[PDB]
Amino acid sequence: GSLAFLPRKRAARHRGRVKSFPKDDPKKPVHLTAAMGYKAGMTTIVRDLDRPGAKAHKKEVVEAVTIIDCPPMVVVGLVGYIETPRGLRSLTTVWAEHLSDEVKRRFYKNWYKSKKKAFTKYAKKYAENNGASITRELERIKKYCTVVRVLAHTQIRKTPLKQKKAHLMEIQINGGSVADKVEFGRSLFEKPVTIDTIFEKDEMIDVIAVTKGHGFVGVTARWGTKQWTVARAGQMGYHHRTSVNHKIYRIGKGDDEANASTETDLTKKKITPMGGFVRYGEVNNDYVMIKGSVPGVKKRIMTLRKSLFTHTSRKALEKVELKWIDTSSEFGHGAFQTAAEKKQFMGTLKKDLQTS
Amino acid sequence: VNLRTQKRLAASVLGCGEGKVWLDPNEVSEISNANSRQSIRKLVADGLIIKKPVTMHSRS
Amino acid sequence: IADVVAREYTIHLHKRLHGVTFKKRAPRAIKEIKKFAQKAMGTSDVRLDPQLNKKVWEQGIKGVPFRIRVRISRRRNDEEGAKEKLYSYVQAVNVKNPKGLLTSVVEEE
RNA sequence: CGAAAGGGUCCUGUAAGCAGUAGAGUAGCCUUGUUGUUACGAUCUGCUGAGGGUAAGCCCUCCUUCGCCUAGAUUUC
RNA sequence: ACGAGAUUCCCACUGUCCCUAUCUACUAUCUAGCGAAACCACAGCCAAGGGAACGGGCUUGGCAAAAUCAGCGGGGAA
RNA sequence: UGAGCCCGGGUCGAACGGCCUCUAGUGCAGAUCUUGGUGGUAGUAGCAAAUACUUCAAUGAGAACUUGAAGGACCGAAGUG
RNA sequence: GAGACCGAUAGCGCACAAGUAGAGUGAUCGAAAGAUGAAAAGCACUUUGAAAAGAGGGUUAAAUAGCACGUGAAAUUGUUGA
Repeated sequence: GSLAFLPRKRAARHRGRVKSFPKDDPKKPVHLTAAMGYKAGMTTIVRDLDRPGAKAHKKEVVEAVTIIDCPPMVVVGLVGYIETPRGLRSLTTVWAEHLSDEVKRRFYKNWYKSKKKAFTKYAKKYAENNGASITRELERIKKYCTVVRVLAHTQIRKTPLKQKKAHLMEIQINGGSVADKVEFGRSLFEKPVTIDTIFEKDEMIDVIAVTKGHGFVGVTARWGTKQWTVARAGQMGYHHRTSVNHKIYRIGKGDDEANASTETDLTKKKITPMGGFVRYGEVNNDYVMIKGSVPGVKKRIMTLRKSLFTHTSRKALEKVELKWIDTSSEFGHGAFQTAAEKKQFMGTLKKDLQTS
Repeated sequence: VNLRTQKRLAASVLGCGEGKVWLDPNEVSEISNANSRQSIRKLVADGLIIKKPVTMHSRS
Repeated sequence: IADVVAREYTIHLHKRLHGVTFKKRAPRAIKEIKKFAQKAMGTSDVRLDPQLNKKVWEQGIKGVPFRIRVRISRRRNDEEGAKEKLYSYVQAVNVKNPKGLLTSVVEEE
């Protein structure tokens, strides 16, 4: 096996941390870096390839893509860091007024029995002429910090998940003066940020998630067998992984009602498979169609971040043209893309006449 | 209550095995008092103890 | 609302017996029925009719039916210094098919 | 939130029963039958892509029905 | 010609293998009750040095944080 | 100096000591010592096969392995008679 | 009748229902095991417990002597204190 992933222990957290944001210079415009989504499943697409020099040039190729449900994130805070001889240090963070119930659920282990008063005194700071305190923290970030990050949380009431406790993370603000990005973060308070604004089509991203667990496994399946360097039994899976160079093929809007339609096939259909995504449900929000496979089980929190370096391949900066998107059922050997297509093929049934 | 000895004496009185005699579940207290073969014969007449017939078996 | 109430439910034992070893399906079905009444009626004291044991064991140790239609009746346990004031008694009902039936309340009148 | 139910999606492959002289074949009635009749009759066909199963680690629920709820115990600057 | 005799060759088959994957039952696991034995100077981290190719206690370095659960077989003359 | 000697406090209930001679079955860490008792290991290893058990009631302080009834299995006259 | 003997792992194997219990086909082999209190005065009665027992109350000079009974060391163990 590989000694670069040697401490094969369970991840300390279920969310997964970025661990590196792309290097910042003030010349680029102000932008965000990362976002969160929920893994929905996989589907098959047909792509009109435009790869000069390849055997499949000017031909149709069938590829596997993964769907990540991406409801808009709400910006509810701002954090500032300073450079020290001991690394980066958090100087102060400025929260927004009027936090939602979901983001407060993250702060509690027993939300149902609690007297929900998180940030109750902090809200009075805004509205009781202690706005000097809020501005003093904002000015402190401007004149002392070198990196400013945004606290954004998901909206899982839109996600078909039984979990009600949202997910917080810090997203770095890159490309600008420290003063410019602080005004950027304050203006984003209490506001939803959509995925098509953070990323876009035919760009290559990195995804961070915790892998599927397998429990106690022996040497045959853990280390791949035909001291610290000797294969042993232990935990396999549930490991933090950072996969890079995954191309976004499509960003769906959710309100389009024709998300899975292309310029080639004129079928008004959404991305959700016939009968729903197996073990997940229906994607009713913005979604990111990522090529290939991505670490994590279905309905697992998914961390999307930008590439740390400018790309060196023609796989990037190449246009992606879609011909057809599969929507047939994943619960079996499906053969119908729409409910209408099934009824047209089989005619009318005994129950159809009895009801009518 | 324990009715093991009533089961044995009923088998001898009725002339069959232990598995073919039936003691009334609703009259366990009366049967428990019955500890003599004369008394069990009274319970047999009263219907509280019954000999079950042979098991049916279709030859055809 | 009342402490004494009788209702009829359908129990999907196929859901609760999936994957179980064959030589344990009938005993497991009896335990699942008790758990069903212990949670539907909130009583730890659940008594099953002997003919309910008949219906579960109709088809051998591994032939428990997929759907069983029972009646659970919460009664009062008077006794003398009983640990639980209420008890639930479960019976099998006679229906043409144990499918398509909703939860219903029976009336003593 | 839970249990049912309805719908969808999948799996199998056309349920029990009834009916059609379609039906090979097995037998009675009277007298010859050139088209005589009466019964049984494996099988075939129709009702019937029906019937059965469907989350247990599939999906949805507009009042689809029924029920549960602000606990009780310990510890903590 | 004969032989549960041996060998070679030919046809056929095979998870033997390329290269593994899946499934079932009893264990392994946790609980209630019951409940031993082997063995035991005292202990138990590593490296270099400790003339008698001998170290476990010395030297002088690396170090070094309570209490635990599961896996293993590395160490304990002619 | 030491082997040891003396006193105080607690427990206990019936005999004992100092001096000087006599006498010996007279002084223990070892003997894979003898007898007796007690530890760590340890609430650990482990508590096997004979397909298979389930429901209500009774007894009883206490019921998986005690009884009655009912169900599901078995020996199958070379038997689990 | 005595002893510069032994004093319950000693003295005979046996201070006791000891050549007994027990082992072996048999010839034979062969143990362990003494002590309440001067006197049973061996705890009436009440209460909790299914019971075994516990707690009050009592006998006694003493229960720090309750028949697992004179005195009651160490190994080993519990609680409390540091």
